[PDB]
Amino acid sequence: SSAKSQLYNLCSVRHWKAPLYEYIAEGPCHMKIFTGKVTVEMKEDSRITVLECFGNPQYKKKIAAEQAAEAALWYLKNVGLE
Amino acid sequence: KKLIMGTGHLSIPTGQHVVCRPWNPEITLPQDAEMLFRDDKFIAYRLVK
Repeated sequence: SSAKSQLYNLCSVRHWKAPLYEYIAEGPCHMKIFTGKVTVEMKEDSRITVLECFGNPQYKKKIAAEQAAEAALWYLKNVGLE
Repeated sequence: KKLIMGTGHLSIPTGQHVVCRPWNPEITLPQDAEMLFRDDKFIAYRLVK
């Protein structure tokens, strides 16, 4: 199971907005590296904390977004969530 | 500093702005960065304003 989908599941199961993915793109046009950014809106007892997670730069957006999700999961596990 | 973890959890800094990147020993955090916690694979922090 992919970390991108696990983060989606976690987000609905807790009645959260679905996570949003953006991308920073660096380099000349013939070599673009992508950094994944995922935003999760953490709702805890009716108040919201915004979680912004990045991964490392990858050559494929898909791998870059996966790693962003994987960072979000890391943080959410460490604060006792699933 | 170091803190082995059993079955504890961490608090959410409720209502602020939290950021997590992969951690690399020669990373640079921005001015407003306040490290919350990290292992040796990721790091979490927040901003001042």
